[PDB]
Amino acid sequence: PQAKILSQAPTELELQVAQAFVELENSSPELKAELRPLQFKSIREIDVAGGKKALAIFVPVPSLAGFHKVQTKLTRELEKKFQDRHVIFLAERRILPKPSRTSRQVQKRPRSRTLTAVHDKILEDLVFPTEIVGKRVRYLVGGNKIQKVLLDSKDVQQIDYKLESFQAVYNKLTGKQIVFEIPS
Amino acid sequence: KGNAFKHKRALVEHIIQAKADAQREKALNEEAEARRLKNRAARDRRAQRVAEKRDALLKEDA
Amino acid sequence: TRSSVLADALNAINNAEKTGKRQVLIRPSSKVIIKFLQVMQKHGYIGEFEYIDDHRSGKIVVQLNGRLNKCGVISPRFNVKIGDIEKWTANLLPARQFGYVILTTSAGIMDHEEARRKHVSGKILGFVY
Amino acid sequence: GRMHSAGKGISSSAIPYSRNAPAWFKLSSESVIEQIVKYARKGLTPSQIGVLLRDAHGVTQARVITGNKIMRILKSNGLAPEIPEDLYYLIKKAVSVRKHLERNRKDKDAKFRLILIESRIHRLARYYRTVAVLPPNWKYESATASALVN
Amino acid sequence: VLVQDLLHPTAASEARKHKLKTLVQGPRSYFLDVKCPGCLNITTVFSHAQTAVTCESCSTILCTPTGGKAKLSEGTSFRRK
RNA sequence: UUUCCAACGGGGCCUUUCCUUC
Ligand SMILES: [Mg+2]
Ligand SMILES: [Mg+2]
Ligand SMILES: [Mg+2]
Ligand SMILES: [Mg+2]
Ligand SMILES: [Mg+2]
Ligand SMILES: [Mg+2]
Ligand SMILES: [Mg+2]
Ligand SMILES: [Zn+2]
Repeated sequence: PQAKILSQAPTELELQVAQAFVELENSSPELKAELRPLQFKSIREIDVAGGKKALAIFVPVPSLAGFHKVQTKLTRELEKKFQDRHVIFLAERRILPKPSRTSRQVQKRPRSRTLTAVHDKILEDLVFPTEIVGKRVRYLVGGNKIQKVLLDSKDVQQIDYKLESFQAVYNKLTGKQIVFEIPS
Repeated sequence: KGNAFKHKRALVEHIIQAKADAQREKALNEEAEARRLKNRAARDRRAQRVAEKRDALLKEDA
Repeated sequence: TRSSVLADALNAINNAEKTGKRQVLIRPSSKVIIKFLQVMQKHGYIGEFEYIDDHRSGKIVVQLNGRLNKCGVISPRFNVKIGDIEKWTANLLPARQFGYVILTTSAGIMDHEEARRKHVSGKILGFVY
Repeated sequence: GRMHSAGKGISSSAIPYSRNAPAWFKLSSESVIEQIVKYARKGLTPSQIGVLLRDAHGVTQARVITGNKIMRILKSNGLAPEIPEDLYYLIKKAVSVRKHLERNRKDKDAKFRLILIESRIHRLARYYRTVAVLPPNWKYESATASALVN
Repeated sequence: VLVQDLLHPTAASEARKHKLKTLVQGPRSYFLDVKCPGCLNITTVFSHAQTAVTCESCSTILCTPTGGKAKLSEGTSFRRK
């Protein structure tokens, strides 16, 4: 059960965390067997406000159905068992290109495979069970763009500290800045 | 009883060609209903092996 | 029914500044509304505008200052052959010295000076001054 | 607004910004798709389904809970009626309109009203014809439509 | 008037406007869970009825329809969510 | 004339990226 859940040969952190799951695995019936069916493709490491680098886990995305059933209990043991670390769960999506003129016909394209829909599921994954209740985009008089992503209410505690990591996490993926806010 | 049948020979040739377009209508509605029904197997079979390998790469790693 | 939304914006713009307002709520916006307002805010005729997301087609709040006499929209998008840019500036713009006719070219939404340097032509969109 | 009279009146449903959730809603994709198919076997229209299910059960909307609109469900499960249900109530009305002109020919307003309704039917069909929900050559007519709806 | 914050409008004034005329529109109807102490479990109902709702088993009533929100019938309770 | 300097265009690269194909 060591490198099985890895779904790929490399590397080190992918092993450590893959080891970490199996240390959370044998707790017997409800703390395993619902955590075993899940898997992950890869892990990337990038910096955070808390000085604690971020650990971003990719998911094949049939599988975000069960991971979402766990999540909060899991990312509590992952940020504990692997600490000085911020642990988030992203889902690997396809991003098909917008065909050019000179390009020759490919199979059509769904809209959930589109670069913009994808980055709008990224922001949906980085945040979790709170919600996204609204958005805005300021175009600064410099010509810069900054996305105001507004969050919800209850349970929001869980990402409270995680705010400035998502902005960084998303800026290593995209090239666009993020900020958040809450009601009044 | 209206016109459009100039004699026996035409009336027959009409009937000749009317049963021929009622077969091309039957054969195409049997064969493309064989295309639909028999691709419903390739959906239940390919949805089975992700439900059969769903308990198989679960149980066998125990 | 709504026909050119680009014009339903630049109109709620030209009805804010005259009435003296510092901001306006325009709707639905667009890809092209954004890229108009972008060539505009770039030469300063407005400040920052903020895309709000309704779940349908959008709104914008545009914070505008004082400096904008008219920002217009050319309703049939006429085919401009790069001799005719000169004649489009000579008509609807207050002087040679400033002011901008904004068209569409294969090279994207831009002002007629960034057209004259890039050396591309296309369909006219509007103007701002 | 309102092609066929002068009323400009804005009324509609206001969709919630929430594309997931209630999250106070439990149930499942299995639960409603079975409630859907069990009503659509009872004779109910894809409008009265989301109508009954919204007030009697919890369903805000059946497209947030299940990934497909109440029509696409009835189709894939083979409950999709021959003609759209909008187009059906139209033809159903023109029948009850024309039935009333035959019994009283002295009502001209009716004769007017019948024109509006029919004007709508023929244009709706013309769309459904364009994207092929109806067979190219499908047309309305007063004789076959009385039978068609019944 | 002549300058204001449109992006950040007061919830006092925003609460009075029409449901299409809020900043991003949202519906003003709700849902609730109703009890008839004779029956031990609750049905979810929609604030605006139309169809006159009945509970799981017995045939009784819950609400009756009108133009606006459902009129609930006599002794009942409603939690909202 | 190169070096400095900014300016204005041109082209090509990497990031999930047909620019058809051996
Ligand atoms: Mg358009
Ligand atoms: Mg306007
Ligand atoms: Mg828009
Ligand atoms: Mg002003
Ligand atoms: Mg109207
Ligand atoms: Mg009209
Ligand atoms: Mg109404
Ligand atoms: Zn009851």
